[PDB]
Amino acid sequence: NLDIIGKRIEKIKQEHETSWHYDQDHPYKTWAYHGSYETKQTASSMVNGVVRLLTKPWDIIPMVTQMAMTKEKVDTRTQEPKEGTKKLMKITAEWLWKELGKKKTPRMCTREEFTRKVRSNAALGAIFNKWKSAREAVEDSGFWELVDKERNLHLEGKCETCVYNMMSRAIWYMWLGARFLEFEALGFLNEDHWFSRENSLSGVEGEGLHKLGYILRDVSKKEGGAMYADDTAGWDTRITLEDLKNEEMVTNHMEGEHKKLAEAIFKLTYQNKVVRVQRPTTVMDIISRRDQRGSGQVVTYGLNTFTNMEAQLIRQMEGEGVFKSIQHLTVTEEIAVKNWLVRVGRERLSRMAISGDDCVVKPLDDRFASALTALNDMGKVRKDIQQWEPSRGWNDWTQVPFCSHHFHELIMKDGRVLVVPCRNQDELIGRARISQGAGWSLRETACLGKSYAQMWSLMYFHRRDLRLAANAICSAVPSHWVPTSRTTATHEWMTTEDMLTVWNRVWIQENPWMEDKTPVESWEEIPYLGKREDQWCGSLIGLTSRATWAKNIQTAINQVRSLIGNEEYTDYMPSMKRFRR
Ligand SMILES: CCC(=O)NCc1nnc2n1CCCC2
Ligand SMILES: [Zn+2]
Ligand SMILES: [Zn+2]
Repeated sequence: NLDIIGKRIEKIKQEHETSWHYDQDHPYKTWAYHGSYETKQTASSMVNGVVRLLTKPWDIIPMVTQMAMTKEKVDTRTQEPKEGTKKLMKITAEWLWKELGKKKTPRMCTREEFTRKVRSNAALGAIFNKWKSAREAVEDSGFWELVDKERNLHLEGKCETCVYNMMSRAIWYMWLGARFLEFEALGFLNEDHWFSRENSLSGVEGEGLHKLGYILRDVSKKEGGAMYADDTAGWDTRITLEDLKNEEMVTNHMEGEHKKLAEAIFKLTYQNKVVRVQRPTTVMDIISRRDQRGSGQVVTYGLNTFTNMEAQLIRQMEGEGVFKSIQHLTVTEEIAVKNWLVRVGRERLSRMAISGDDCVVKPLDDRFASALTALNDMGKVRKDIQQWEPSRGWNDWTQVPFCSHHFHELIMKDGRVLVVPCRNQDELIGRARISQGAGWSLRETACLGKSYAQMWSLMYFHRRDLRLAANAICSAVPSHWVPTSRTTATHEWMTTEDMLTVWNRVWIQENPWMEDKTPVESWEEIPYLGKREDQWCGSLIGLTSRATWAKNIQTAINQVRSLIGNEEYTDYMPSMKRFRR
């Protein structure tokens, strides 16, 4: 307790000595409260005018328009798992780190790699003070002396400045220094692709939205039961102290400085936390707790993937009868569990697609559906179903939800097969109409519209309305202006290369599921969903509003071109049959 967190609390207390007071009307029950102090401040979603002016029919669709308008799960407790459950988790975690470590070497990430990340806008979840932005702190030796002070404090097993700032979500921003030390010790999990499909068998890290459907269809080819895709209620809030201890076992594979720097991240920042939260009653509360997930988002993704892979192997073990009860594992069940892992563990990992808290599992048979005792006792309670009601599985891989999508099998006029990503079109148009942050020039807004358009041309070309709207936006933005994002899966649409050339590289040349590498010569060779299927997935094809928009699209394009000014533009609309004379 206070021996590990006191120094951080001590230090904050003294910076606000004028305002320190143990408030008695504090709303916390499961967080340890320490004190309050005086502050006064808060970032709403802004509309992208370029995308909205080129999507006029959606101006009267509430599911689109409402998306641009506008903490009692975080303050709850998880119970300690039973002895049998704790044993299953420890054995599985030990085995899984070894498998992930067979073809990989843990190593520290560098000031250089960090500096390079900050000098190309990656969402590192830092705060604004002594320097303005991340870019300036990184180009100043004073910062690195603060980093050095904390670094030597961590080697000594102590912490002074690694404090979270809070803001079914919750983001835990830290100062750039604490983010660096996290990246130095644990960045290797992401930087060296520990959760690639080649390395982890269940994982999809780095795979890309154009691969995920082919991956689900490959899982579907295994003999076994339904495909299960159960969502956890508030995954980050159900991470137990036993989970954080199994995750820390990655340090058993390290040596030297690295092993000590990693052990300190887990001990001092993950298994003990100090957090500052804004309460309108506007004060700042300094609260602490031992469990739950609260790391950088990239480390969070890898450890969520690890603990989810572990949890789902155990649910598979329960379905297969490898153990009888979570109350207690007998000596001979331990050897049975170890022996299952060695004998079939790698086959069972290949039956899964796991993206952090998101999973799809094709178990050996449907006993999995009612195998709930370990899952519930680990705290991974399913969303939108009663605790002991059996899971409903999916009979067709094309119906399974994964990473906010479903996937269609689409047959090209020439016989070849595309497996394409899809989701309700209102969600796609509603997201592309939104920007985050202040000070957007018209050029920067246009280049963000262009990024959405090129993503649509690469991933959603099969949706009639999105191929047309993508062509219109790319026609309305100057041809040489470079697509941008402020927050940055593989992003092959982020390029000034011709989108037909990129489509050929992604869907034909580099597609390991496409045997015939004959390039496509025009967009007209690239198919759409059935018209009825496109309507089912939210198309406006068939509406009078949509017909007028498609017919008059050159008028909309010219409206945006007149706003941007006398720049060099390309007409991409004749790449479509209906605008081709
Ligand atoms: C009508 C929309 C367009 O193509 N761009 C607007 C625009 N702004 N100055 C000029 N133009 C076009 C060419 C003449 C000079
Ligand atoms: Zn620290
Ligand atoms: Zn669809």
